[PDB]
Amino acid sequence: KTALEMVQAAGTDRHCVTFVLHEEDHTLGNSLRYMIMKNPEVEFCGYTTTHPSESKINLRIQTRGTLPAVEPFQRGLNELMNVCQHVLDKFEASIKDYKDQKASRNE
Amino acid sequence: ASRHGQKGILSRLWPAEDMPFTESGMVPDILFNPHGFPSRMTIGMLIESMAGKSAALHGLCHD
Amino acid sequence: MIIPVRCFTCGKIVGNKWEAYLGLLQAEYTEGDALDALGLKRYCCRRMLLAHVDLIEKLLNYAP
Amino acid sequence: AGILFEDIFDVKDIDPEGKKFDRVSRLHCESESFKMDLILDVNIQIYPVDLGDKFRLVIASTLYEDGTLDDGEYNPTDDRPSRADQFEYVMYGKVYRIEGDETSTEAATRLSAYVSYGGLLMRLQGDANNLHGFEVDSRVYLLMKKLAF
Amino acid sequence: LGECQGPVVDRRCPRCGHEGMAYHTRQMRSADEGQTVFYTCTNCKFQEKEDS
Ligand SMILES: [Zn+2]
Ligand SMILES: [Zn+2]
Repeated sequence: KTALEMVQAAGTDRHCVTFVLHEEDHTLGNSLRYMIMKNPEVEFCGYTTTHPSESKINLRIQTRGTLPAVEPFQRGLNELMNVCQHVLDKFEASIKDYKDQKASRNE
Repeated sequence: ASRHGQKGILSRLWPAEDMPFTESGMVPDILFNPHGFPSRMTIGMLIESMAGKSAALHGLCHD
Repeated sequence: MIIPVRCFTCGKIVGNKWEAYLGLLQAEYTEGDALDALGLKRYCCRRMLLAHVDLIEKLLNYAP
Repeated sequence: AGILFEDIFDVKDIDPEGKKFDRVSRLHCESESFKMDLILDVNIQIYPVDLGDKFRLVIASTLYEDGTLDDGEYNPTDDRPSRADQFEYVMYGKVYRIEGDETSTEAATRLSAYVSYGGLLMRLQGDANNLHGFEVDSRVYLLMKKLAF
Repeated sequence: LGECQGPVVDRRCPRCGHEGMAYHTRQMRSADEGQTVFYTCTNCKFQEKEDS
């Protein structure tokens, strides 16, 4: 019933793990790939969809300098939430400053 | 098929958000391979494409 | 047969623009101005209403 | 210093064979302090070179100027102040052929050096006394910087 | 009573390496696909075919 699997490199290596994100596509995995690549503790972050008939993405996160790849994945999720909350705030504050000039101009 | 004798078989129904949208806002409707042309030499599908695009943009029907 | 409710390419409701397009062509507009003045700006939306053979006024003649 | 080569060149002709790849210009040159020619491909969007432009050239084995260490792995997150990047245009690729006009002798006085910088090639022909450290499949750097006089 | 085998095209021959071969087209598949081009060299008279 869960919707994230983690597939290690050799059962012991925790730097490379390929996250299998169930019920996603290039909507999330292209913007996660954008955030995790902004982390200088990542040698390699890329994604692929497994097969278009399927509904999951593979996400290879490959960390240099002794970190597990759960930390760039969590940081790239929170660091995308903190993009979208701010985009939501500056969008709900420019719709409001447009309705407050459509109305309060000549009416 | 088309009207220039160029059969296709329907291979994959591609979801709409994945289609290459244009600069006008439009997605396409059928994607056609550029490797169906050079052995078949249907120039008439090129002129029909320009012609039908320019007829749908003007309200004309082209001869 | 009858006008589609949505344009095929992008999902714009063009299915309400068939009577108010016959009404513009009966009132002497050109088809290059009866489609812009209905708000069909993309050439996939114009295509649905310019090249439409409304083949149900010919098919209801065979009625009980 | 791991400097395998260092000289001052002067562009005399740009793409004489006429092949004209996009974003890449071929730069035939001659030298000043040695007696050598040079046939280099650049990237012309980023670092533009026109004919008549002198520029210093350095081929080194390591970029760390504090000792020859030859790491190999590219780390963007680490920057050391002992890089040899006081130059402007820096490439990286390996030497794939060296050839010369030997006649039953070793290392004749006109030796070449063919370096392939990921696809952009190079021919540094000259005396064998100036091309010692070029072994085949040695991964060397290119370092150039435009002079103005 | 009593063609220079066609027009030339600059294609290198497989055997002798001459720069120009003479060609002849012919539509040997069905109408669904293709043409077929028969090349024929000038010097060594070698004949190969392609399916487009
Ligand atoms: Zn449309
Ligand atoms: Zn021949």
